[PDB]
Amino acid sequence: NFGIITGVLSTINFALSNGDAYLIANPQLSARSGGRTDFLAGGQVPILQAL
Amino acid sequence: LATPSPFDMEKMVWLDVNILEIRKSVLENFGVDWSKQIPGPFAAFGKDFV
Repeated sequence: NFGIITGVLSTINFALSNGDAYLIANPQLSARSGGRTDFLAGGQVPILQAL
Repeated sequence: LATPSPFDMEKMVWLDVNILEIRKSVLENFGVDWSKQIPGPFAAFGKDFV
């Protein structure tokens, strides 16, 4: 018994994508000499952290 | 023989605090979303010589 059975397959691709992103953050603070000021504008998420 | 007062009358301070915030947002999603990956042509061959 001598012979062959074979073939080929293919796939066509024409994908095309673009992306842009802009951001400016302008926070402003006040503090006295020798002091300290902290500022947060955002949120908080819960995290599991145990000994 | 002099003695101090039980406490000293301090000055009282009034604090007025104002917090203001405004948020605005837009969201757009328009157009036609076509397929970008489709099957191509195929070919096969088979024979028995013996």
